[PDB]
Amino acid sequence: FKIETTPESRYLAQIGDSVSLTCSTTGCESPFFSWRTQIDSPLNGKVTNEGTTSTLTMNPVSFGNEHSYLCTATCESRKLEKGIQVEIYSFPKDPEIHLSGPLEAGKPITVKCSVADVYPFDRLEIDLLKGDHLMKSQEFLEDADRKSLETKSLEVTFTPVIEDIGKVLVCRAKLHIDEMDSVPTVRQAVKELQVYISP
Repeated sequence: FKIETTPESRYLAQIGDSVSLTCSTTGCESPFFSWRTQIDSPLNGKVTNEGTTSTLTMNPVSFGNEHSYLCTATCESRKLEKGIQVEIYSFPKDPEIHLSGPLEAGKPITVKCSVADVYPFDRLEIDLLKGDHLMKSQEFLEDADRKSLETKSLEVTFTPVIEDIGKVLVCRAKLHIDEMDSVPTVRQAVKELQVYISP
């Protein structure tokens, strides 16, 4: 009688997505499965028991799924248990680059880069680069008062020059959560620079 879960011990789950946790056994003819969180609150998920497996589906993942979920498998009078820690975040869209007007050599241009629906925002770092050089970087260490999706942004004003033609402006958003590589730390927007001369 052995208990097995997928994932092994942790799932980085994105708010709004449809995610499933599975608990299984080998060596048991008719196991019964039971799920609970460490604080015995609702699961905010649907449990389906079939054969030698139990699936806990969270659809959609919400803030109510940030728990250590525990599966208990009962085989006759024996019980084995294994826990899966569910960690949540939101990073659904690439950054958006807003420009105050066309780039004109010698005239100021204001660039605004925003990333929508982020969580946890206190872990976001926004980089603005021109070519391969960083113009401005913004962190948001101001600790979150609660749990919600937030839109954050970085703004910079610079004066374009003729040699900026062909350079690419890149707005890079990095979310610092322990990585479960399949879920990226980075998202970026690129815009090739067309510079206009003024007659």
